[PDB]
Amino acid sequence: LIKGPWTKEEDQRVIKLVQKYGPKRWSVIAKHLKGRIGKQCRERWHNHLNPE
Ligand code: NA
Repeated sequence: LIKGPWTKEEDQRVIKLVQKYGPKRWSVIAKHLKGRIGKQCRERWHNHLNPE
């Protein structure tokens, strides 16, 4: 599956998964999110959820 814009639910899940696995292991994190691959989760984290 392929998803477009991120939902608030997805964002919250990414936050919880990063807490569990660390801001890495993106492939593992992505396995829990339907329609998302590792790089998408990585970019969402660095650009939107935890910006510098
Ligand atoms: Na996925």
